[PDB]
Amino acid sequence: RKKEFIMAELLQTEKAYVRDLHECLETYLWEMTSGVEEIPPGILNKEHIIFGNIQEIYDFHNNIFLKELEKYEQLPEDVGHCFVTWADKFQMYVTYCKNKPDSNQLILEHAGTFFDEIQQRHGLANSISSYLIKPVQRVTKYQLLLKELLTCCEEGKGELKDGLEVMLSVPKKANDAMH
Amino acid sequence: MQAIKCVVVGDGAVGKTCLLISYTTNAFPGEYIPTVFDNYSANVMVDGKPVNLGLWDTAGQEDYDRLRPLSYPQTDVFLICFSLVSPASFENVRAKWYPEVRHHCPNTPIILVGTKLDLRDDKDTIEKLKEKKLTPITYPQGLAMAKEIGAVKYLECSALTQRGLKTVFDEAIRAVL
Ligand SMILES: Cc1cc(NC(=O)Nc2cnn(CC(=O)NC3CC3)c2)no1
Repeated sequence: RKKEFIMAELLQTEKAYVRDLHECLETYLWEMTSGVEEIPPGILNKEHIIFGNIQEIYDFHNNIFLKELEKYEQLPEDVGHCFVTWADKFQMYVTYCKNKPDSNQLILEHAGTFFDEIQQRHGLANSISSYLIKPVQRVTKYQLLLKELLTCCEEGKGELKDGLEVMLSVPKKANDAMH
Repeated sequence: MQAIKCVVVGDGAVGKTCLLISYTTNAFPGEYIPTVFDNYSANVMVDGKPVNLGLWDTAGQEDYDRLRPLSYPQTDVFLICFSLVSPASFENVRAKWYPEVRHHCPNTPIILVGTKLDLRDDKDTIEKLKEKKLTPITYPQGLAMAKEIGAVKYLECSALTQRGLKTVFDEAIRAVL
């Protein structure tokens, strides 16, 4: 029962995370790239500083990682293996975290109400800032979920220990990469 | 209408995720305590002045000293939390939380929140603490901590019973207006 609630949350929160990044890319990013709206000289052609590699993180989750987590739905005790298989893809969270400070100042110093206007226009409860923290939040949440499964899975749970190792190793490497 | 960013900081032992879920759903989640609370906004009226309240969790980032501050900029108010039945969590207000919150957001209102009020009068909890030569954190300890960190308020609450919980968030808003 507990291993089933945790797996269900893992999957449901993975879907919301893909939906959230998608929302971010097709509103806040799409306005900057469109050429449908007037763009503060301050941020112009600096979408790569603002959004960092979030495109590639979305692609990972949306192309691969949600499809693979789904396959482990009836195999919660094994799901640590999903993280092992895809450990390299998670290295993009290191790039993303390094860049986030630069992203945030740029938006303060140079974007005025550009994104606030798009937020109002599109009807979004989440600010561009609320969206841009999510990759940081998500990469530090996987280790919580894996620990929860470790509290309620048998000695058949080195198909968790090595998952958790990976998902402790990524956020520390991302942490240790900050200036 | 006024937007308010509220970040919730403190040890794993506070039950940050559970606090925010029990606040936003008007219920202790009981069966299963979810590990994920996603960034949240909701219109509330405070002193008859409607406000858009934003709540961000930080659960999972307790070991990443350089990742946590990524949420800090442009925060209107911090809840700095400890569990009333974790002396360690209480000391970490002084040792860990207040320093990094001051370092990055010097002029931002802090509410000091003691969580798990329902466990301060619980025999098993009390006894478990006595075995480590400890007691729960009492009211004057929180007041004295609040003063020391420049907290605008010290408040005690239970996610379980909902006691003091709504007041915590009312006061977070009041500390900004
Ligand atoms: C915030 C806030 C208040 C609150 N109160 C809360 O969680 N109370 C509660 C009731 N029964 N348990 C299980 C438990 O921990 N039992 C003892 C360790 C053996 C916990 N939680 O978050």
